[PDB]
Amino acid sequence: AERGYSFSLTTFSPSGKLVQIEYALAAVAGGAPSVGIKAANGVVLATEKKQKSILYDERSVHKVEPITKHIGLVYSGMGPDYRVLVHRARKLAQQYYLVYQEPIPTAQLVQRVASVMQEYTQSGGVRPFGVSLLICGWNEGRPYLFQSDPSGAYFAWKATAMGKNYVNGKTFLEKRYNEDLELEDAIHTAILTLKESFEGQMTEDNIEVGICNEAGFRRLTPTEVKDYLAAIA
Amino acid sequence: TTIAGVVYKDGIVLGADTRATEGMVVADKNCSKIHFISPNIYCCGAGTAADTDMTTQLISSNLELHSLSTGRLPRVVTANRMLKQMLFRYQGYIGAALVLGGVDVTGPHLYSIYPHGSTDKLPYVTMGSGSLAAMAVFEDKFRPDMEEEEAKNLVSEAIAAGIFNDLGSGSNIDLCVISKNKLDFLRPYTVPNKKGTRLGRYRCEKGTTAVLTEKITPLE
Amino acid sequence: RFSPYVFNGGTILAIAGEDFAIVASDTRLSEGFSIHTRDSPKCYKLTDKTVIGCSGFHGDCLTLTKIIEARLKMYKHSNNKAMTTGAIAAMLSTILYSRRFFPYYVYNIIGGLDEEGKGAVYSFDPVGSYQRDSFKAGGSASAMLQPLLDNQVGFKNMQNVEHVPLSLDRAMRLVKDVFISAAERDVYTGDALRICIVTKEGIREETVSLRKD
Amino acid sequence: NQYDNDVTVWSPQGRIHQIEYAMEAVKQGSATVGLKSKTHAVLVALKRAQSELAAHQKKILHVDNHIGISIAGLTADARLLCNFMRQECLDSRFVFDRPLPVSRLVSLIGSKTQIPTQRYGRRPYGVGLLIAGYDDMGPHIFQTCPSANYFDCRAMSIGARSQSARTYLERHMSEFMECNLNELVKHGLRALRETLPAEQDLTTKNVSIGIVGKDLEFTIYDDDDVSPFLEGLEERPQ
Amino acid sequence: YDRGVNTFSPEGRLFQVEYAIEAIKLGSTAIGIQTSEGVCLAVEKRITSPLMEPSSIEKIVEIDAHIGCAMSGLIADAKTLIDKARVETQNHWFTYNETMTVESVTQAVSNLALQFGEEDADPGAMSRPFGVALLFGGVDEKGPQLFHMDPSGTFVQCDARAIGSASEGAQSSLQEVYHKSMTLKEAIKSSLIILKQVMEEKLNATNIELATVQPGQNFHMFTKEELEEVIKDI
Amino acid sequence: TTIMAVQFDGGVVLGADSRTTTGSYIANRVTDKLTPIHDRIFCCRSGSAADTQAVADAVTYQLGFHSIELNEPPLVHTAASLFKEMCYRYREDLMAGIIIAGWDPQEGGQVYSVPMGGMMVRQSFAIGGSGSSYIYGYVDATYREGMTKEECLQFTANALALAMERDGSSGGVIRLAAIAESGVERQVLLGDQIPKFAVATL
Amino acid sequence: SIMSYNGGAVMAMKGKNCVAIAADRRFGIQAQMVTTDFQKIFPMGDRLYIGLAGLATDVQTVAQRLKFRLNLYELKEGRQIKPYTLMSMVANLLYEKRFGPYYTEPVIAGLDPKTFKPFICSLDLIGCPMVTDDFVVSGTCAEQMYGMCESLWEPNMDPDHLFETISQAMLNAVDRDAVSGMGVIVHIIEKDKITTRTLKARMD
Amino acid sequence: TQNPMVTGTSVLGVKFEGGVVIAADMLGSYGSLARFRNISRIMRVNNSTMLGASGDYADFQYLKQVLGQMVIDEELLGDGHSYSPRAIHSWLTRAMYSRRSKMNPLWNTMVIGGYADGESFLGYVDMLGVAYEAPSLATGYGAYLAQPLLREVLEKQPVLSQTEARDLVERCMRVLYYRDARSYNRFQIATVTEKGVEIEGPLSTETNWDIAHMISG
Amino acid sequence: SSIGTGYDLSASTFSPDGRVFQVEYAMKAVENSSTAIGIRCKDGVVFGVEKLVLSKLYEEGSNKRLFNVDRHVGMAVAGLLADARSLADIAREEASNFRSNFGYNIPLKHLADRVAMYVHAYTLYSAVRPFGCSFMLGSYSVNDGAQLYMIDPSGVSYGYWGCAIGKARQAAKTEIEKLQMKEMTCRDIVKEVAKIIYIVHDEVKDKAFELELSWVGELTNGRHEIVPKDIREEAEKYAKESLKE
Repeated sequence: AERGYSFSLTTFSPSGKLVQIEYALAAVAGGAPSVGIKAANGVVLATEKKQKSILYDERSVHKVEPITKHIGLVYSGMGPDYRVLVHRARKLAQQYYLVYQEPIPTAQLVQRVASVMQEYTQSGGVRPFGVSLLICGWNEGRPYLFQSDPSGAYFAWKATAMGKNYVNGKTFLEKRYNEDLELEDAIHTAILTLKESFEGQMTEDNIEVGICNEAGFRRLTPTEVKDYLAAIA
Repeated sequence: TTIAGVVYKDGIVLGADTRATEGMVVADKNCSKIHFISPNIYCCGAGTAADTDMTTQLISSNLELHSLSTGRLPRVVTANRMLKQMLFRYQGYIGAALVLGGVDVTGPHLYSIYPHGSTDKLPYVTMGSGSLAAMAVFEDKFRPDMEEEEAKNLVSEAIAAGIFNDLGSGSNIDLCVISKNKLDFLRPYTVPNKKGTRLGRYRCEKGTTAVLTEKITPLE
Repeated sequence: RFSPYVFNGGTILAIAGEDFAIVASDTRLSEGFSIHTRDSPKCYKLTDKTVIGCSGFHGDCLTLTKIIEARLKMYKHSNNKAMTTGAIAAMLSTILYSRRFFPYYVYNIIGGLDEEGKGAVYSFDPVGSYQRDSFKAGGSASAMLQPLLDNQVGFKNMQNVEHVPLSLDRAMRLVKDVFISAAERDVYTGDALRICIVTKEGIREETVSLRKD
Repeated sequence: NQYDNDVTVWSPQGRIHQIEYAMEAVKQGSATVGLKSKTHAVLVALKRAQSELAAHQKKILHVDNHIGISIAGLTADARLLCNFMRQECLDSRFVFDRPLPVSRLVSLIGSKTQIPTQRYGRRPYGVGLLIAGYDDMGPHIFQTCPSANYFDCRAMSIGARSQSARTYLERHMSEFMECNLNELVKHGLRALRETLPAEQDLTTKNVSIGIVGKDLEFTIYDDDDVSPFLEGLEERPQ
Repeated sequence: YDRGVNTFSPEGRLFQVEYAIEAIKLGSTAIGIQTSEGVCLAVEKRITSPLMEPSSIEKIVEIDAHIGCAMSGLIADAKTLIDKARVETQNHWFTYNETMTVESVTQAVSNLALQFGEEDADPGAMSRPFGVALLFGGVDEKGPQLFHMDPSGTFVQCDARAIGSASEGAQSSLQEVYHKSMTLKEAIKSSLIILKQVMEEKLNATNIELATVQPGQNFHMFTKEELEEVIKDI
Repeated sequence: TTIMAVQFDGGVVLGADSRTTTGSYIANRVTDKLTPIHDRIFCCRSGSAADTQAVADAVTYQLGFHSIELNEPPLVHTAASLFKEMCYRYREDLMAGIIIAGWDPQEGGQVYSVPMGGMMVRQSFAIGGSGSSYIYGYVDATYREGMTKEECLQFTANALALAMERDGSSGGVIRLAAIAESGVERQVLLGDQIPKFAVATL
Repeated sequence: SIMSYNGGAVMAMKGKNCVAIAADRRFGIQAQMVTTDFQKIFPMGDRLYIGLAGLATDVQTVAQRLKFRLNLYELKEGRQIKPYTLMSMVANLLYEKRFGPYYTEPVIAGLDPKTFKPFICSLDLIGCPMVTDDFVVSGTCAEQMYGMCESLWEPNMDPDHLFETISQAMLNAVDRDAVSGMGVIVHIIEKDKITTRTLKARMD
Repeated sequence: TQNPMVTGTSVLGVKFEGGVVIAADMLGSYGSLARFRNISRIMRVNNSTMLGASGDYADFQYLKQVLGQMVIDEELLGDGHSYSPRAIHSWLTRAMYSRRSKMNPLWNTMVIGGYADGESFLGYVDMLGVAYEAPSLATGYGAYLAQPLLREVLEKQPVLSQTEARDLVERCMRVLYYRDARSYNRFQIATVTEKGVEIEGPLSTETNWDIAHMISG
Repeated sequence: SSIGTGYDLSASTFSPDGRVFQVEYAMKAVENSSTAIGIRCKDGVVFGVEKLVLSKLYEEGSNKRLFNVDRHVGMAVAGLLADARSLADIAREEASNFRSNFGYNIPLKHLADRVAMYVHAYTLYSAVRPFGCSFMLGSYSVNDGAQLYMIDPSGVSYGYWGCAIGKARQAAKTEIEKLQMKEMTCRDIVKEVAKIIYIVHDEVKDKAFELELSWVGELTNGRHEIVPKDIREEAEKYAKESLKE
């Protein structure tokens, strides 16, 4: 038999800190790095999908997941938590669609998912998610790129990085990237900022990329990623 | 309402009329009765309109979730199961009569689904007030393994039979063709029905309506 | 459809004297036009000072009887004493009213002694309305028994007749007479008659034969 | 000291300290004894008074016409269990119209009392019971512990200084099965007596007796209704 | 170090119950005397200021016309039990049309004994024992009765009993002066005497309360004048 | 509807018509009323189509989980008991007449009837549905202990043909299925394959 | 019938780059008129109105709960609501009471707040949506309104002609219905302005 | 059960010296259709009691299941205690009344027979919870046809032998086969003695049809 | 093999070396219990229990550690007794429900799996404590054979030819492995059971004791029964005499 712990596992320290949230953030800043770039006509998400053996079938689990037909996700931190959040986000999107018969705006999805994340920092018997999310979307002509952290807070980015070495990736982005970039150039600089960390030979199966233009979100084929990883195309 | 479905060599042809009646008065001359379920699965709806709408939308949503999780294209059996179990749970109080058709990895599949939750898997089905006429057309001119245009012709013929012989049906004909590698959402197929041209001009000229009160509100 | 009630017949009588209480009933259990049994009395000894008669739907009679027993035991456990007759009457009232919207089809008459040793009769309706009486008949032949008892015990409509209190002997022969007349006119009343006498000595039971048709 | 405060916590040596501490609550109560013949079952209990101006604690409770109990420990838990037993007996008479078999009532007590010795924030019943009964298998004396364990006894005693009574009873077991009622109650009273210093002894003020048998419903005797039993005992001198 | 409210001491007792017993030892002392002529209950009010209206201090209340109750310890906790007792008597009257025996009422209130706990309970259940001792004084078929109850739930009949801070002394004093044939006057007199002995303030008409229950008379709380007539005979 | 099941030595034989009507209209003239519950356990349905389909699915689910959890071929009596439980518990809300039949290594070929009430009884042969009424006599005068498999096949075929001829709620095609340790042998009798009987003339 | 208990009529009509919505003004209980200024058309944002006919209570209630959800929408999102979206919202709201429905048959008329493309629709009492390119009607005089609208409506009409058309349709349809009328009100809305008029009508 | 489906008709019972006999045909009728002509409507409930049921057969199977489980549960203990016939009768009464009071009755009329402690037991339980004891019992049309015969005998010779009782039962079943259109010429007889419960297999009733040739005169 | 730094206060807590110490402590409570053995042969299963008597005041057959779970299923326990009884009630209910739902007597392996899942359910949460008992289930059928299973506080369930639990587990097992039970009959087995019990008993530390014996096999038509006083005393005599060598 079982019931549930009804008290908060996340509490204020005398300094005024929510320690478990910051430890969760520590868990995020220890995971494989991910980059997101908003580029006028589209959005790019990319991440290090580096396995630990040749035995791993990289064609089975993905880090770049679709939420709907126009919204995509990547993460930094713990996998299983991310998976939970993905299911939940998809469900939320579909509820929205059932009520409004209109594809969910990216910002609204971000807000709802963020609310779910906030619940796990105050509700009883649970720890916060050890995951930061990057959410890309196409709605109302414009492109959109958000990030949501374990506290349940979210921010809109033109470009950003999370995970290991996210600070240097962030600076690299601040210098070697700006607006008026086509999605192609954005993919280029995205693989470029991921390469600022990817210890080893960065192959077409070592990273995963997803795009979001006004034709829908999709994961890039390994072939397309190879062509991009030819330092060209 | 007259809806029909047939199984041909390369897939499935769905057909529907476009009249929506409230009582014995036509409300809609161009009602869409062919609903999206999944990219490979479509559903014609007769019975209580709101119920077919919500049922079909709900199942579409759940199936999108399902395929999103599985990463594969939905199966028709899945749609059939979801629909029939939901409908059985409500004991006929949800007035959804459906023609469900699609193409799978296992091929083309056509089910008819009744509001109580019973289903039938058949090469050709009809539902609605005009279903007996359409069924007559099928039972007279159906052969297995037809070609696309032949099947389209047969279905449009059945829907027409319904249109001209049932007071519940009328207006245009919608077809939806689903094959192993094509989706022809023809809407509408062919309108065998037209309002006669206006003989008169009953146009009222400005000032002919007396006004007691006016109030103009500027916007932005 | 389905009816949860059936009339099982039965007549019931109770008389209160200065130092005694009589609770009598026939022994016929019937349904429709048939006899279920000829040996089914409607009297139930509750305490050593209290007897209850239950007539009507037999299922409810049984159920109600067992409920009363259980609750007597409970009052004893809870208060280290037995229930007085009045207490049983009141408790019965509440038990009957708890089913106000799905009643026990039972006419109850309690007969016994109060705490002064005097005879006490309580009559009930199926939902627990109850009063105290000198004498009361309930059941199928109630309308046959009541007016005679109003005459021979209440001296109603009798001019220049002494108002002598009812003796046990006379009461007994009265009960026997009214049940004998009722067995003649009521098709539900017959087979046998059980009488329960309640005095300080305890509870006597007498059985008289009635006609079997 | 970290395996002390919760019933859901095993000790590293295979024990549960809350259960044992609960068992200790039985010993804090005044002693009681129970024995059976082949026809009768008798509880004898040493009542107990706070001050002289206070009456002596009830020790024997009536459950059903054929079943009575003697309590030792927390009185609230005792009344709780008593109500449970009464209700079960009533249920049995209601449904089957036959008295509830003693061993089954006891089994039910075991089941009920085991439950809170496994759930967090719950505590064991802090009371020991001696149960006297009579059914189709004759007289019965049962013993129930806070550990939710139970025993079918030929005779028993529980409470403070009850080891003495236990010894005496253990001596005269072979006599009991053929004793008459007076002799049985006598033996019970002697067993209860050995649980006292030489200064104090039995009285019509601090003794309760409970009897049930083949010709007798469960009955409780105290005050002056105990006198016929006591006035027939050997003034055991130091 | 925090443990459950239902934890046993190695001695075999509940910590909370024992601590509640301790909590009683701070309460105003109260005296009850049982007598074939009636039962008397007396208690000190313990006024802590001349600004406090003493008539708003009731440590003796009527449970019913034939049962009174004197309380010691945490009065706030006592109010609940008093109300529950009254409701109980009224329900018994409603159901059976006869008054409750004092022992039955006492038992009823005692049923709320160890009805506290954390897990496996209603969201409106008690978290801790009642920190209060009670003295029920009544008249029924068994005559004048007096019962005592403590947070353990154990209730017992008593001929003369004292509860409160000066419990031991007052009880000894009671023992020295009680016999099962006193008059009600001797009982009241004795009570007021011992009370004056144990009270820290000077005994007067607006400093204690006194109530009697006699076989011929319903529960009566003594007025100021009625108190004066008794205190006169010190 | 006319359903039928006959038990023989090595197993059972199932038969059903194929007509499903809504009023006097035939919504399906080619219905499959023999429904696999397990590898060697079938059910014949009759009554509300929705009800029987739902119940059959539920039983198939339960029995599947059960058989996996026991790691044994499930008993026919077990499937029958599951049907019995559902059909009895919801007797006021279901309109179903079921015949559970199949083979089982422990008790061999068996046929159970679960009629509208929710009772369960094993029978040598069982008939059900609207049409059954018309073939009680025939089936009583034609049955014989110790029929072969093919004999039972011809038997059910004939009975069903007669019922379909007389009952308006029955007709279409005949569906047969033999079940034994060997496996499941399904066949379909249509048109002229369906047994005919000399019709009265002058 | 329940819908005929209070009566009333609501109509919407498409124009060029404009749209119109009209309603009678009568609030009555069966045969008896109580008031002649009953509001049946409610603003759900700039250039987006909803018309509710049927049981007066549910008219008011549906309007109010709709404003509730709509305000929440316009707060969570930083935008006025699109017409299709409002239609789906109302549909959802009505279907929530599928087995105990509000007795109203709403009519929506508005311009796309981003573009200017006119939109009209009507719904069941249980929220089955229906969009047309010409007109929609709801009320106790539905057949009448259909009769008028089928004969008067032209495709690409300018504001003045849309006005005259919807006004004549409403007036002549309502004047053949006993429980509709006591005045007519018309909102004709275009990109730049909104014109609100009350028509000269019979009061019987 | 609101609408009974497959049903069984009359059940007979009579006490005799040191035992009880119960009779019931093996027919389950679907309305007027003699649908299931080989079902038992008599259950052995432990060694000292037995039960016969009229009414809905499905509900009888349910009661048979529940009772069976109760008996097994009890015999698991082996505490030298067993349900007396009167106890089973009491329980059944409580059950039927409970279902009746939930407006969801068990459509049965039952006869419980037993032998324990040197005494014969015969109890009747209704679907409404009407219960009683009698030296003879007959459900349904037996209450109109068999019971007058049984009572006629038992009020001229209260104590019957097993043979007299069996003969009486056969005659009554014969009368029922003559006058009850929902009976069957194939029945069971169950007997309780101190030796236990015996259920004798399919018995037929001999019939006479000479009155077929008394048309004209 | 002994870490107690808060890592052993709850069943919802792993030790840093990947252990759940509460379950181990419950197991230890089983180890401190009197020994009970069960052995399966070719025509059934036999149970034997060393029931330590704590007082001569207790009646013969008090605190039985042999249970009737179903009419075809017997149960032998070792450890905290009340827990054992509760688990017996659970087993009984599981068997009953199985019969009600499926119509036939529950297969032993299935009953085992079910009760064992129930036991395992108590090793996951802080809200409840693991069962301080291990138990054996015995059964016989012609369609399944003779079967004997054992379940420990962790929820583990295995099938055995011979098994033992309590104080003298390993010693008892060593005594058991000398038997060729796959060829012997329950009759021959009873004596050997009683024998092994009398061997394994420690008369020095533990005082007097009482021997419990249980049949379940072809000799009993599948019904789990108590060993008759006759066969019991025979086996006891055989044991006492075999003890002098």
